[PDB]
Amino acid sequence: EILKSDAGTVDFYGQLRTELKFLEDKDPTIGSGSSRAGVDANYTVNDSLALQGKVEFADMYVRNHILGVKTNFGKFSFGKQWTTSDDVYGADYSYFFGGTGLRYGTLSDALHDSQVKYVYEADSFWVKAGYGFPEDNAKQELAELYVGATFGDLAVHAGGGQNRDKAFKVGSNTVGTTTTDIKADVTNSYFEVTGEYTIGDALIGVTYYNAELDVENNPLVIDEDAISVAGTYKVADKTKLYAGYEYVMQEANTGADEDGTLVYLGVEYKFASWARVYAEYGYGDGTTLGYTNKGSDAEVKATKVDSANNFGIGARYYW
Repeated sequence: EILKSDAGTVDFYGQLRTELKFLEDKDPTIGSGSSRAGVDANYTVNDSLALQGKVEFADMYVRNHILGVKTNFGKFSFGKQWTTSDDVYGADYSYFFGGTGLRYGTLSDALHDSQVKYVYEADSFWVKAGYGFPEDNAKQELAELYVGATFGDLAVHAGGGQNRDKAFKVGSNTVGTTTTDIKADVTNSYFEVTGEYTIGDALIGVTYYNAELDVENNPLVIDEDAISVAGTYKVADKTKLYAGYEYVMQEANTGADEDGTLVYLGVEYKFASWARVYAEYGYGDGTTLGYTNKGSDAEVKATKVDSANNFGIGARYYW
């Protein structure tokens, strides 16, 4: 982390991972993928009024590009960032496969680029919010607002946001010999409520998430209604169990009724505060319109699947 300081520290940090996923009916895959490293700064001036320059890397691309102003009340950060709703997330405690209950990232990779984010804290009660300038307009229209609080053991948060790409690629279709693509103007209209109950060794999360997508010049409705339950039991001091049950159902305005279930189950040994393994088993079934697993950053395309088993092992090295 820290390097030179006086009124402002200069973080340098990162996480070497190595992840082995074993999705159904494919080869085992490996990789340092999701590994990252970056450098953050800080510098106070008057009162409570300071900055931070966080910049991340991960084939060295750029996951964050923050140029942020701590203020006399809140904080305002401008640059490439995770969506606010990805920071807030919900009840996925999984390292590999969960996150299907959470319907903000149906379009936007959880990762808009010309974004600006307002965080204000005080108390337990926090208020986070985010806006995206669609510079070009090919970039999505994005706006998010989120509240939260905590009352002893119960840590509650609600919020939502809307998300619209002008030309969201879906996929192809072939007219025998003429491959047209399917690229439409579509809008993710999401709202969520979550609770997290912390009781000694235990944790229990439930997250309610509603979403809706629809196209400009088109008669079309899809009502994502979602739920997640999950929790962590701390079975040793170093070890930790986790599992979770996610369920989303999708009502078409044109009759069609589909859904899909995910059960994860796994474990996380924490050797030290820079080492940890984690082994995970996802069972699934049914449709998703695509999601993002925050933990592994494993950003999954819209898809329909069978009763299938998937395993995940991987370790990390922090600095």
